[PDB]
Parts: sequence; C-alpha cells; structure tokens
Amino acid sequence: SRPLWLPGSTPPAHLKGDLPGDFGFDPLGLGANAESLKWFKESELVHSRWAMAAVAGILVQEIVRPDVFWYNAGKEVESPLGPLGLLAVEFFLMHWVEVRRWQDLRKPGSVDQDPIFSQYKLPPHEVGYPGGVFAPFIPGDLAELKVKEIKNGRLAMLAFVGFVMAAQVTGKGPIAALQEHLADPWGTTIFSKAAVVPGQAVAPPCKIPASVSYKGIEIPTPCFLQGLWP
Amino acid sequence: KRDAALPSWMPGADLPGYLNGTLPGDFGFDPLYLGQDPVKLKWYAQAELMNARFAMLAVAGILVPELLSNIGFSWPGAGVAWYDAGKFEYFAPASSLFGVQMLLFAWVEIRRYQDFVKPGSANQDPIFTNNKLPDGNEPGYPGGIFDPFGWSKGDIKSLKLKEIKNGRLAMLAFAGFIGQAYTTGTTPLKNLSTHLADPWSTTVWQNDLARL
Amino acid sequence: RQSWLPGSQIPAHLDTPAAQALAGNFGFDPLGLGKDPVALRWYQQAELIHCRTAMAGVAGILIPGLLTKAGALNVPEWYDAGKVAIENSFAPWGSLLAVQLFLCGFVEAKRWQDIRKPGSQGEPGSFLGFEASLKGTSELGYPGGPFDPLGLSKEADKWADWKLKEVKNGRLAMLAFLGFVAQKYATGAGPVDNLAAHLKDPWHVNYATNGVSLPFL
Amino acid sequence: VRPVWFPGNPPPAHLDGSLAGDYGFDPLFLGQEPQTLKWYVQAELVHGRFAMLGAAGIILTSIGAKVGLGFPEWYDAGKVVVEKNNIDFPTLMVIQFYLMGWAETKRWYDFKNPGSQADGSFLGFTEEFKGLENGYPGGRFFDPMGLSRGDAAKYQEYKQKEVKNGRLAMIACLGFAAQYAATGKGPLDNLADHLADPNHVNFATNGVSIPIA
Ligand code: CHL
Ligand code: CHL
Ligand code: CLA
Ligand code: CLA
Ligand SMILES: CC(/C=C/C=C(C)/C=C/[C@@]12O[C@]1(C)C[C@@H](O)CC2(C)C)=C\C=C\C=C(C)\C=C\C=C(C)\C=C\[C@@]12O[C@]1(C)C[C@@H](O)CC2(C)C
Repeated sequence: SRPLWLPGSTPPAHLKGDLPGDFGFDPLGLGANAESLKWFKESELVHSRWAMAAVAGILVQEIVRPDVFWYNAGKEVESPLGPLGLLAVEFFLMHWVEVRRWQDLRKPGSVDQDPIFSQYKLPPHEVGYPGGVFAPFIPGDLAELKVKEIKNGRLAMLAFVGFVMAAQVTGKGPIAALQEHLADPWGTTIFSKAAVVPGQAVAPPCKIPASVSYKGIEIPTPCFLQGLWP
Repeated sequence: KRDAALPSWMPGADLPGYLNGTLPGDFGFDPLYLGQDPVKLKWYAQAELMNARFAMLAVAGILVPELLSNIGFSWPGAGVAWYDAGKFEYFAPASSLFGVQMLLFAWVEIRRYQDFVKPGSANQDPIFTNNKLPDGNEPGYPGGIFDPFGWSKGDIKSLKLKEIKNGRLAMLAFAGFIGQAYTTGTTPLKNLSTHLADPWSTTVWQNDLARL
Repeated sequence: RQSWLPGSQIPAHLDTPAAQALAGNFGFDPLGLGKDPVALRWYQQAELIHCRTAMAGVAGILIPGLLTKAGALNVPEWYDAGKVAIENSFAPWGSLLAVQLFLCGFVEAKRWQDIRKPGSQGEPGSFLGFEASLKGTSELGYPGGPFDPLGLSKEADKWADWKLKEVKNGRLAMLAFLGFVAQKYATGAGPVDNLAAHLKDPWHVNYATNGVSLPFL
Repeated sequence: VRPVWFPGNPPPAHLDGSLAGDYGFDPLFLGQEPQTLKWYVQAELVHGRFAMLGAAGIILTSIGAKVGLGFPEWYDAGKVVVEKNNIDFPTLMVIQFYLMGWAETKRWYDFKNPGSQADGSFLGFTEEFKGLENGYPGGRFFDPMGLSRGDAAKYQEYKQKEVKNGRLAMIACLGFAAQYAATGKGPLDNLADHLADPNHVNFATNGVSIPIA
C-alpha cells in the first residue's frame, strides 16, 4: 500500500505505516514491542536532529574556516572561558533541557508549562514534536514535513559517520575529501586503498595521532575499531 | 496519590500521599521515604525548624562580621575567621562559657520539649504567674512574647513558607562553609571574591583538580 | 516477610507468632539451634546481653580511638589499655577482677532467677523495699523501671521500632568487636589505623593483601 | 520427525523436542530425570553465554595483535594487565567473587524458587528479577530492547540461534586451549599458518596430535 525499503517485500506485522518515514524496515524486529518502539521513535528523532545540525555545522566550518580541521576543532579552539568553564555551563544547561524532554516522554503533558512565567504553556502535542514556541512557522502540512524531517535526518546520520571514517582514513574534511575523489575517482575509493584476501590483509593507516596533548594533559585519540578495518 | 495542585520538586512526578501539604514547604520531596511514618514525621518537622533557625542565625553570624571587616569597620573581633573564633581571647575562658551555655540551654530546651509532648502546657511563666502565652499556639510557633510585633497575625501560611524556604537555603549555606573552608582554607566571602574575579577558571572542578 | 536470604525456606520454628514477635527475626537459623521453643527463649536473652555488652564495649574502643586521633584525648590502643591502666591503678588486677566477679555475680544472679521465674525478684521483703522495682516488664530482657529512667518504652507506638534498632546496632557491634580481634592479629595496628590505611589506598591495602587471611593466594 | 544428531536412531523419551537445540543427543541419559534436566538446561546456557563472550574476546584481541595494535595473546593477557596497570591480583580476584557471588546466588535461588527475587527485597526492584523461563531471565534489565516481549515466533527463533551459537563457541574455546598446547601460538597465528600451506600445516603435521605419525 506504501513504498517499501525493499520493493516487493512484505513489511513486518508490527509496522503498519502509522509513523512518518515508515518504510517497513525492521529486519531484526527491534520495534516489535510497543513500549520499546515509543522509546526508539523518540531516539531516532533526537539522533537525526543532532546529526543534521552537526553535518551542516561541519560543512560551514570548512567553508568559513578552511584552515582548521573539524576533527581537531576541539583542541584548536581557544576561548577565554577555558575548558572547564565551558563544560560546566554545558552540563547544567543540557541537564535541564534533557530532563524536561525526558519527563514529557515518560508522562506526556506534564512539562508543557513554563516554570517561571505562569501564563505561557505549550499546547497539547505529540511526544517528540513540541509545537508552540518551538514551531513559530510551519511552511506546510505537518504530515509531509514530518516525512521530510526524518528522511533528511536519516541521511545526515549516515553523512556524519561518513565524515568520521573519511577523516580517520584520509585526514581531510568532507569537502577536501570529496575533491580528492573527483581528482582520481578510480584510485581514491575505499576499494582502491584497502583489500583483504586469504593470506594477506591490507588496511589504510590511521591518519589521527594516537594521543593529543591539551593544556598539560594527554587525551587519547584512537581510530574507531581500527583492528577491524578492511 | 499526592494532590496535583500542590507544587512539586519534580514537575510531573508521582509523589507520596502522606505529604499532603499541611506542613510548610511541602513539595513532596522524600525519595528515601524517611517521613513515611507519621510519628517520625512529627519529630522531623520540628527538627527541620530547629536546624533551620540555628543555621539562619549562624550564616548571618558568619557573613555580616566578615562583611563589616571588609568594609572597614574596626572592632576587637574584626578580621577573625569564623573557624578561628574559638581560639580568640574573651573575658572568660571558653570552658566556663560552655558551662554557662549548657545550663541556660537546658532550661529553655526542656521548656520547649515540654510543649512538644503536651502542647500548651508550658505557656505560663513559672515565677510571675500572671504572664502567659496565648492558648492557641502550636509546637514550633510559640508566639506571644516571642512575636512582639504581631507578624503572626497576618498571612501566617505564607510567612511559614518564607521561613522554611530561607531556612533550607541557610542550611545549605552552612554546609558550604564547612566544605569550602575545608578544601580552600579561606573565609566564605574571600571564596566569593575569587569566583567573581575569574568565574570561568574558579569552579570546584578547576580547584579540586589542581589539588588532586 | 523480610529474610536474610530472599527465596530460601524460612525455618518453621521462626515463623510461629511467638518467634515472629522477637526483634530482628529475619528467618536466620541454618543450624536449627533455636528449634526448641525453650532454647530459643534462652538464646534470645543471650543475644540481648551480648548485643548490649558489645555495643558498650565497641563504643568504648571506637569513640576514644577517634578522639585520640583527633587529639581531643590521649587513650592507648584497646589492646594495650589494660596494661597502661593497671600501672597507674590503686589495686592489682587480681583483686580488681575478684571484686568484679562478686559484684557482677550478684546482679547476674538476680537476672538469672528472673529468667527462670519472670517477675519473681519482686518477692516482698527480699530487698529493702526496692524489690517492687525489680519485677521487670511483660517482656523478658526488657526490665524497664529504674533501668529506663527517661521512660522511652512507655510509648507504645514506638516500642517495636526501638527494639529493632537495639538488636540491629547490637548485631553490628558484635561483628565490629570480632573485626577488632581479627585485625589486631592480621595487621598489628589499631582499628582507626586500619581504617586510615584502607582509605589511603583501598585497592592495595585490605585483607587480600595482609599476608595472613588468604594463604593459598 | 525432527532431525537428530544420529540420523535413523529414535530420540530418547525424555528429549521431546520442546527445548531449544533439541537434537535427541543424550547417549548417557544424564538428563533423564526432569528436575535434573532443568538444572542442566541452565548449565548449558550459562556455559554457552560465557563461551560466546570468551570466543569473541579472544578473537578480537587476537586480531589486534595480528595487525600490530599491541594487544597481548589471550594466554598472556592476565600477566600483562596486572603488571602494566599495577593491580593486586588477589584484590581483583576477591572483587570478582563478591560481584559474581551476588549475581550467581540470586540466580541460584530463582531456580530453587522461581519469582522469589521479585518481591522487592533488593533495593525495591520487583519486575526486573521475576524471570520468564528457566534460564531466560527477560525483563527490562536483562532484555532492555524487549526482543522477548514482541513476536513469539521470532523469540523462539532467537532461542535456537543462541544455543547453537553457544555450543559452537564452547567448541571453539576448547579449540583455543588445544591449539595453544599443541602449537604454542595464538589462534590467528594458527589460522594464518594453515592458510599459507593448508596441505602441510594442520593437526596431522604438528607433531603432537598424531604421535605415531
Ligand atoms: C558530541 C560530542 C563530541 C564529539 C563527538 C567529539 C569528538 C571529538 N572531539 Mg571533542 N567531541 C565532542 C564534544 C566535545 N569535545 C570537547 C573537547 C575536545 C577536546 C579538548 C578534544 C576533542 C577531541 C575530539 C576528537 C577525538 C576525541 C577522542 O577520540 O576522545 C576519546 C574519548 C575520550 C577522551 C573521552 C570520551 C568520553 C565519553 C565518550 C563521554 C563522557 C560523557 C560525560 C561523562 C557526560 C557529562 C558531561 C556533559 C557536558 C554532557 C573528536 C573529533 C580531541 C581532538 O581534537 O583530537 C584531534 C581533543 O583534543 N574534543 C568538548 C568541550 C567543549 C566537548 C563538549 O561537548
Ligand atoms: C556549632 C557548634 C560548633 C562548631 C561547629 C565548632 C567548630 C569549631 N570549633 Mg568551636 N565549635 C562549635 C561550638 C563551640 N566551640 C567552642 C569552643 C571552641 C574552642 C575553645 C575552640 C574551638 C575550635 C573549633 C574548631 C575545631 C577544629 C580544629 O581546629 O581542631 C583543632 C583544634 C585546635 C587547633 C585548638 C587548639 C587549642 C584549644 C584551646 C584546645 C582546646 C579545645 C577544646 C577541646 C574545644 C572544645 C569545643 C567543644 C566544647 C565544642 C572548629 C572550627 C578550635 C579553634 O577555633 O581552632 C582554630 C578551638 O580552639 N571551639 C564552644 C564553647 C563556647 C562551643 C559551644 O557551642
Ligand atoms: C551540533 C552543533 C554544533 C557544535 C557542537 C558546534 C561546535 C563548534 N562550532 Mg559549529 N556550527 C553549527 C553547529 C555546531 N557547531 C551549525 C549548525 C553551524 C551553521 C550556522 C555552525 C557554524 C560554525 C561556524 C561558522 C564556526 C563554528 C565553530 C565551531 C567551534 C567553536 C564554537 C564557538 O566558538 O562557539 C561560540 C559561541 C557563541 C559565540 C554563541 C553561540 C550561540 C548560538 C548561535 C545559539 C544557537 C542556539 C540553537 C537553538 C542551538 C541548537 C543546538 C542543536 C540542537 C542543533 C566548535 C567546535 C567555529 C570554528 O570552527 O572554530 C574553530 C566557527 O568558526 N560553527
Ligand atoms: C548555598 C549554596 C551555595 C552557594 C551560593 C555557593 C557558592 C560558591 N561555592 Mg559553594 N558549596 C555549597 C553551597 C554553595 N556554594 C555546598 C552545599 C557545598 C558542599 C558540597 C559547597 C562546596 C563548595 C566547594 C568545594 C567550592 C565551592 C565553591 C563555590 C563558588 C562557586 C564555584 C563552584 O565550584 O561552586 C560549586 C558549588 C556547588 C557544587 C554547590 C552546589 C549546591 C548548592 C546548594 C546549589 C544551589 C543552586 C540554587 C539554584 C541556588 C544557587 C543561587 C543562589 C544562592 C542565589 C562560590 C563562592 C568553590 C570556591 O570556593 O571557589 C573559589 C569551591 O571550590 N563550594
Ligand atoms: C560481648 C562482645 C564484646 C565485648 C567487649 C567488651 C566488654 C570490651 C571491653 C574492652 O574493650 C574495652 C571497652 C576497652 C579495652 O581497653 C579493654 C576491653 C576489656 C577489651 C562481643 C560479642 C561478640 C559476638 C559474636 C561475634 C557472635 C557472633 C555469632 C554468630 C555469627 C552466630 C551465628 C549463628 O548462630 C546464628 C545466629 C544462627 C545459627 O543457626 C547459625 C550460626 C552461624 C551459628
């Protein structure tokens, strides 16, 4: 009745197209339990929204600041607030925001009220889609926009993973890595730099230093699952 | 089971029913269920008031003396840290002061305890028998001579909430004095000046990591 | 029903109404020592006396030890105090102990006769008018009367909770004294010295590294 | 009708095919008594799940050592960890039996008295320790994703996979011990040597397994 991830297949029973972005993909049956699916549905949106901002953020950083590698931006950035001053502010602000989001998930409607100003409240809403002040402008139908959000979100989640593994394998940002592919497309793919055959395994070298010195301490910087690289 | 109209320490949470809102400052906070038993809750309510009122006097007795010294006011006790007041030389030895203290506090504390056991039974002066507190007082809120200006005749419910709120904040402040003095080795207002001088590099994380 | 071992079969003799009325009944009697009701009554008295003596003894070791470390007092180690005290004493330990046996024996005998015939020490004329105060209460092991000056036991709503606190702290005190004896031989230091040494380096200073407790390792 | 370990031989009466991995294999009749069989079913699952963890841990670290990431061999890891990190062996050993003793004893008394650990005695937790079946705890803590709380048919398939992968891991761990004793090398050194010359580097030529050769 609806397009599927694998055309011609039959979606699992627990998937019926109610959710946006429901293309009948759950081969392991992780979402069969209703309670689990509610938590996983919330988690997918959060991962997707974080990934979309991060992928957009990384791309703009490279264009605006091509001289700084996004993978190194943690140590290269110097601000007066210092390391622990920034972390302390981030911890408390994120703890408040995340606990309130969490409470809505457990008990929907219980954190729609503004704690300080008694006249402001979020109108009733679905979990994961807090309207009101968070949605001043809605260009069109929500149902269509929800599909657009999750599809772009699932693409940005894969894009970030592509940035991480490309950075560790090439040591270059997403745009610089792309230009390397375009210069020599036949000699720049992962197949062109790695291969395993019976009796020999060749893997690229991790282009990230094993450790980073930062303000008098050493921060380990290991490549992700390097021993399992092709 | 707790009424949903009452304010909550954690909006949306389901809180115990025995904290029905009669006591002042009832926000339903009891994650360890210490006050579940009504008999113990009665004692804890008084203990919270007693520790709260001594903490408020103690905190005010540690900041104002230090604030006055910083301003420039001069008096023999000026410039002495609250944790060095014991060694200071007074008109009498500290041992004799302690002895007088316990005798005086035995009288007033046993008078207060008598009211808690049997409210209204300690409202009369034992020497000048004419003097007496009003018969309507409750344990923890004597009134009468203890409320000469009659503030208790106004919005008592709000005033009790203000008292416990300031009291709970004062109790945390005194706990901060012990922790801050033990780790920084300086007076509380000197610690505040250090934080205001450079807030971003003077957090407890910065300070304790250096001492680590 | 609280149990020392959730899911185990509670002994039948600890599930009777009489046994469940004892303070600290968590169904713990693997050896079946208290299976006989008469024996359980006697062992309940023994546990209370051990509890109260251990609490006083452990408090007499731990509080002076903590104050000695803080400098408020100067008391020797609990295992050296007997020698230090006797040197500055007015009597040899033999005469001191003999008097103790006479005085302790007298009060212990009166308690003993009360266990056999509860309330019997109130026999008129036996004591010089004081026997009226020696009848005890309805519960064996809780004499009350002159033994409860503040009258805390008269509060019925708090009686069960008071008894549970006494037995719980008493059982803890007994294990603490057994810990003092074992730690004295294993480490050759004081109880507070052992606590400080553990806190200084918990992962390398404990009983697995004292060279005595675990010889196979 | 179901496939059996020895085609043609009828399965024994006490193996009726309900349990996962039931192939009628019990030639010594060790699980004939139903109460003994329940205990053995859990013993096989505990062995299998520990072997699966051990096989995956040995394999991963062996790969790291092979590709020169600095990992020790599984038969050398114990010495390297304590010496490198300055860890007292007896202290680590004692902590292990405290934590395993607590978890194992609670598992032990759920077998003796099912559902007895769900009364709330442990920190007030009730449902997470109720248990679902003999050897299959379930619940939010042991099954956070609730894969046993969804499709029943899917759940039965996972049980078949778990025990079969568990039996294979148990055999593999036996292989690691036997191969280390025979060759003195790591599992992937053995695999690499076999692949280089399969016909001439195998157990028949290691000088130990076939002494008469
Ligand atoms: C989404 C979060 C996030 C991610 C994915 C990264 C990713 C990265 N950072 Mg960055 N950082 C992140 C947040 C932050 N970083 C920094 C500060 C730094 C520094 C100073 C450095 C990096 C570096 C790196 C890189 C390598 C780090 C590594 O391998 O560490 C291995 C792992 C660890 C060292 C610890 C892992 C901790 C654990 C996964 C999470 C712990 C969670 C907390 C307990 C939660 C409580 C705190 C609050 C705030 C949430 C990598 C690109 C390094 C770099 O540039 O290398 C070239 C580097 O030097 N980051 C801050 C402080 C403002 C962050 C705040 O959120
Ligand atoms: C709320 C109750 C309360 C609290 C929290 C404190 C807290 C403190 N008093 Mg204080 N006192 C309190 C009530 C009282 N004190 C005293 C009398 C004293 C004295 C006389 C002294 C203190 C000192 C101390 C400190 C102990 C730590 C230390 O430096 O040890 C190490 C101890 C020393 C370096 C002091 C050595 C010289 C001292 C003359 C030896 C004899 C001290 C006594 C044994 C103190 C007994 C205090 C008891 C009765 C509360 C600490 C800041 C000491 C201080 O200020 O040290 C800087 C101190 O000397 N207090 C009295 C009697 C009026 C109290 C009555 O309630
Ligand atoms: C996931 C989010 C994220 C994170 C963690 C970072 C992190 C970083 N960015 Mg990046 N960035 C992001 C998103 C993100 N960015 C996005 C979406 C954009 C596009 C607009 C950019 C554009 C950008 C540029 C152009 C630059 C960085 C730079 C930096 C670095 C220094 C930051 C700084 O100095 O802040 C200082 C902070 C302030 C002065 C105040 C900022 C207040 C903002 C605007 C409020 C935002 C509110 C919003 C609702 C938050 C949503 C969060 C999330 C849910 C998406 C740091 C590594 C700099 C860099 O590379 O330095 C080496 C740099 O030049 N970022
Ligand atoms: C009554 C609340 C209160 C206040 C206003 C302060 C204020 C301060 N503390 Mg103190 N502190 C407190 C309680 C408080 N503390 C308590 C209860 C403890 C015992 C654990 C400590 C232990 C402590 C240490 C060990 C240190 C400080 C330090 C500091 C400074 C800030 C930097 C820092 O690391 O803070 C960390 C403070 C905390 C984690 C306290 C958290 C608990 C309080 C009650 C939170 C209240 C939040 C609430 C919204 C109200 C806050 C605002 C209001 C008062 C206007 C600053 C002078 C540092 C310093 O001296 O720097 C020079 C420092 O090293 N405090
Ligand atoms: C009384 C006591 C200690 C008294 C100590 C005193 C007076 C100390 C006094 C002094 O220290 C001072 C103050 C100061 C020092 O300078 C001098 C001395 C003189 C040294 C300890 C009892 C200590 C008693 C102990 C430890 C008893 C433990 C019993 C256990 C574990 C029984 C278990 C079971 O019996 C059950 C319950 C049920 C069965 O089915 C199963 C089993 C297992 C058999």
